[PDB]
Amino acid sequence: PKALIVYGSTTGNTEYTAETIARELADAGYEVDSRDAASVEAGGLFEGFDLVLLGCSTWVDDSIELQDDFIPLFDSLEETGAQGRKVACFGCGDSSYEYFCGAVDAIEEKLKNLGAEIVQDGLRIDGDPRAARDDIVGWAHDVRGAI
Ligand SMILES: Cc1cc2nc3c(=O)[nH]c(=O)nc-3n(C[C@H](O)[C@H](O)[C@H](O)COP(=O)(O)O)c2cc1C
Repeated sequence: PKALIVYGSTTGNTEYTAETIARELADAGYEVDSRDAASVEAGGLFEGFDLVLLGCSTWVDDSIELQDDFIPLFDSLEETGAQGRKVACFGCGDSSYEYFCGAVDAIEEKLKNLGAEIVQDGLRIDGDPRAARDDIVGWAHDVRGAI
């Protein structure tokens, strides 16, 4: 199976998380393409992929709390080929904030409105993901199991 991982990361946490999930899928036999949201184009981005994993960090804001590189993709999610696509989301944040990993909720709800199939509840990491390595790996393992 071919998996697409797209992440938006400012300080590297969600990017480390994306790389960790990418290895777990690769060791399990998937063909994985991992991309920074700052370099992709929304149009047909999901075409040909069996599984798509989207991730991003949350930044307190009055209009949109998604990490900046991910906003253009998020605003054009309806052109990516999300209907009937198997997808799962993940993101890093901090539980000291009211909207803890609120970007994950935002992305899940819009993929659900576009007809995607959410295969697992989202991975929400509090603090340094290097300390949650077990949780990332375990989540990646359960996502493969739902495909
Ligand atoms: C100024 C600022 C605002 C933040 N706002 C939130 C927030 O609204 N919700 C949340 O869960 N985390 C928030 N965080 C925590 C960051 O999302 C967290 O540091 C995350 O690991 C950053 O991930 P990244 O390196 O992949 O961009 C905020 C951090 C900073 C510095």
